[PDB]
Amino acid sequence: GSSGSSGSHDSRLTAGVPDTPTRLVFSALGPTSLRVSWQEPRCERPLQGYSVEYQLLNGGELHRLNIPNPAQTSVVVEDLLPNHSYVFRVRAQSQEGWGREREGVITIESQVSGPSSG
Repeated sequence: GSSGSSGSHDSRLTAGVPDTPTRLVFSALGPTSLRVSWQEPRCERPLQGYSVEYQLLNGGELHRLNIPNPAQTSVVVEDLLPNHSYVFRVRAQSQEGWGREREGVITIESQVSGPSSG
């Protein structure tokens, strides 16, 4: 219909940003090793990379991991503490900016051989 509007100049706002990614996948290669994998979220613009921030659930040191590859949807986290929870918050970045991030905490469990058939 008719044209013409009035108001702030909010149009270039971050819209092509990557939507919150899906749950994460932990491998736990070991007591001091792990592997977080996410799912390429929706984004009108091509992603430039990813960010995997992890830190003691309770509250300790926060380590930010940058991904120079927008295709690599998986990273191996090592140098962790045994029997300690870590909040792994994965985030995505696109030509626009940083979108949402998925929360995923893991509990290092050593000396566990699953169930026992009998």
